[PDB]
Amino acid sequence: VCSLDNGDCDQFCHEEQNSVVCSCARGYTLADNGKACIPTGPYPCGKQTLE
Amino acid sequence: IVGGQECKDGECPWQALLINEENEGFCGGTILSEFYILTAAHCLYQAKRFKVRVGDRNTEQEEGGEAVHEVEVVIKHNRFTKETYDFDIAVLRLKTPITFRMNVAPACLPERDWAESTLMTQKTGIVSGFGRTHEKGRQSTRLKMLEVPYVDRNSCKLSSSFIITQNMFCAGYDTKQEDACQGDSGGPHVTRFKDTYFVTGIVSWGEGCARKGKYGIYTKVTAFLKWIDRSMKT
Ligand SMILES: CN(C)Cc1nccn1-c1ccc(-c2ccc3c(C(N)=O)nn(-c4ccc5onc(N)c5c4)c3c2F)c(F)c1
Repeated sequence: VCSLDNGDCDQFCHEEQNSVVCSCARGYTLADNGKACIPTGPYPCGKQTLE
Repeated sequence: IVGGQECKDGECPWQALLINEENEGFCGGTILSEFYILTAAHCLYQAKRFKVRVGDRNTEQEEGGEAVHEVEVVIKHNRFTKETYDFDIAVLRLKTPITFRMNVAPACLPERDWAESTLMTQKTGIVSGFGRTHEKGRQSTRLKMLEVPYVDRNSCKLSSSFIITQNMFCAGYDTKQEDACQGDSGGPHVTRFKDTYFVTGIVSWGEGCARKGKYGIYTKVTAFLKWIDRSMKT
């Protein structure tokens, strides 16, 4: 499932027990929907900075 | 950086510059956290004692936002060597914490399996730095960034006069004149996925700069992800 649209994960996708499990990088929290990654701070890693 | 374009304000926030006692930049780096900077091992003995500058887009103008930080510890990989440039990776712990803000932010560290299956399979990555704009020219006062395509190891090893270990990888073009150059070394090679950039390589070397039949050689960060976590203390 990770091989199609990244298992619908915003970031890390992993196939556990024949199902998808998403995870996020430090500074992000896995969304309630188990898919999206919500930034926790104003300067989250990987995001170009705006004014 | 040869070719490509100048980085728009805030687009290369994770870019770090290694400065010598001449107060000039010789090698680049990538911000991984407030206390950490990722760079290339071969840069460490290229200025004896140096400092790290962040949030700098223009070395000409004092702009008004840069910052300086001294290295509290130098962590050179044990298997590093000048002959093959293998294990060309090192981490630097600053003495004072980088305060994130405009043009100053860390790139994301990705998980190994995922990065290999999804980031290394993307068509291209982004390289940046204050390096030479030409093979034998001068460095660029302006911070530049270039989109470089991933090249498969076989074509890579073949196009190379030197050995390509599984700790390095190719990126760039065969004849199209765009590439990283002296000065960029140690700098960031990140890959974009769903609007988030992850650290994927470290500018290492190359036979000249943007010549024909040659590509840019980079340290494969996926092969040192555990090493980095160790080096940064978990
Ligand atoms: C002699 N060695 C011990 C043999 C060896 N065994 C394993 C690796 N090497 C090895 C080979 C070549 C270089 C070398 C020499 C010159 C340059 C230059 C210049 N502008 O004159 N610019 N770059 C340069 C920098 C950064 C770059 O990023 N991407 C790029 N194409 C790119 C290009 C250079 C080099 F990388 C090196 F440093 C190490």
